[PDB]
Amino acid sequence: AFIPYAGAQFEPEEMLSKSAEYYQFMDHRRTVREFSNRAIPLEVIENIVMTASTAPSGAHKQPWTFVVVSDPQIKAKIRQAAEKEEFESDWHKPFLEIAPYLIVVFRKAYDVLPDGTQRKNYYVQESVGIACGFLLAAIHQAGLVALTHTPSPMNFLQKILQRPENERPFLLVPVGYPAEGAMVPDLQRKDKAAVMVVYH
Amino acid sequence: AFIPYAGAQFEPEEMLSKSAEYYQFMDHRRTVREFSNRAIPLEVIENIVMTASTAPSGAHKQPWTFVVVSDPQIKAKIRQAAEKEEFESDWHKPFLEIAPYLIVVFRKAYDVLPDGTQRKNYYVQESVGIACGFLLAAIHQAGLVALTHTPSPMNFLQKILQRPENERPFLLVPVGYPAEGAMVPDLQRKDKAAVMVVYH
Ligand SMILES: Cc1cc2nc3c(=O)[nH]c(=O)nc-3n(C[C@H](O)[C@H](O)[C@H](O)COP(=O)(O)O)c2cc1C
Ligand SMILES: Cc1cc2nc3c(=O)[nH]c(=O)nc-3n(C[C@H](O)[C@H](O)[C@H](O)COP(=O)(O)O)c2cc1C
Ligand SMILES: Oc1ccccc1I
Ligand SMILES: Oc1ccccc1I
Repeated sequence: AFIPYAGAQFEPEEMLSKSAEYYQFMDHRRTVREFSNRAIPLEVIENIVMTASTAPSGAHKQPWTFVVVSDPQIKAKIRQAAEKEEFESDWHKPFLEIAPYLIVVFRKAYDVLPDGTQRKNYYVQESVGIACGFLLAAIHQAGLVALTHTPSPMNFLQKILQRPENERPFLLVPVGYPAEGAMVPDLQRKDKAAVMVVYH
Repeated sequence: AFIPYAGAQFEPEEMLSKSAEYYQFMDHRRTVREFSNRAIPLEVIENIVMTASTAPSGAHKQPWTFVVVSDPQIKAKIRQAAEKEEFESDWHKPFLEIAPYLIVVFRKAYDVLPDGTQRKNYYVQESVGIACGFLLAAIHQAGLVALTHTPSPMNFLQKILQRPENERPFLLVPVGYPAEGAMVPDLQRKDKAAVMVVYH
């Protein structure tokens, strides 16, 4: 069954101002590595996660699980293992505990029917990446900051968060208010000519 | 060098209302497959693409190229090849020509220094996926619709858009106004319990 698209549309003059304003808003987003431990309602994080989940996906499978962690002992154990692994191979990661939430994104390679059998999901890495994009935009929209982080150590995260075999950690995202006078590196984003090619 | 983070922050009551409102906005987004050929200023698409490019990336490499195509003969040739390939293995794809723009996202596996040598990029599939997420959010923000589409035929796209070896097509995104009375399938997104797990 099909239903008519319910979408607001605008004149070109309004799309110009909205697209320009949104670009400027998003350009202020920076990865932050120093957090305040100021409390945030769980309802804010739920809104953000379910926004990420509105992302398109291959064959509408939504092949993702978002694990939200605010429990301080699980955060401490994840920090310990993260630090240990990065040492062996800065490796100081207090943000894994100071941030009030960790969002751990898992990808689902297949689904398991209630009858044991498996069904492949489609374009999973792309789909889940897109959803992480929506996650980060929603975080920014809410007035929070985040640290996009490698999902490591991968096996430890899978075990302590008790996720099944059809899933694997994809990204790790501390979220919170920034620390007062948090600093970021003075980076410059690529200009239009270095990222964009236009045919006519 | 480092510089202080310049970010607006809000009280919990305001983050609640903003995160809730943004969720509702984003939940209206739907993949649309029937476009109007109403004209859109190139400046809108540029704003959208450069918004996508504000995405975080592994080691700040921004390992992506956005190819914007409005040229009707290139669009016709891409349509022809897309349709041909999907036939052999609906396969009617008029959107590839009716949409005023196609954005073709390429991922960069490595960079090529001006001196011939190569340097690996890091977490490319994740980084580019995130950027595609920002792309789609910016499209929605502007009041447009899009069709997130497999990058196929992969080789044809690489050739007709003349991209170098360190790059590969990642996603194909028609963008425009929706057709009047465009229809979407009557799908339901997963509920919180099917996508989200909370520890304390
Ligand atoms: C897939 C991915 C993985 C990342 N992993 C880490 C990480 O492990 N540690 C870290 O400090 N930053 C990590 N980052 C953040 C980048 O270093 C950061 O995005 C980049 O320096 C650009 O800064 P910006 O996001 O403020 O523009 C990651 C980013 C992405 C997209
Ligand atoms: C990685 C990816 C690839 C997709 N490829 C196609 C495609 O090739 N053809 C198509 O008609 N839709 C494609 N889609 C769109 C999905 O079918 C659509 O997102 C899904 O049915 C959910 O609909 P919604 O985005 O309106 O929520 C793709 C989506 C993603 C994320
Ligand atoms: O999501 C999709 C819809 C139609 C054909 C392929 C995919 I993946
Ligand atoms: O982007 C990064 C920053 C620090 C360490 C690894 C990555 I990938």
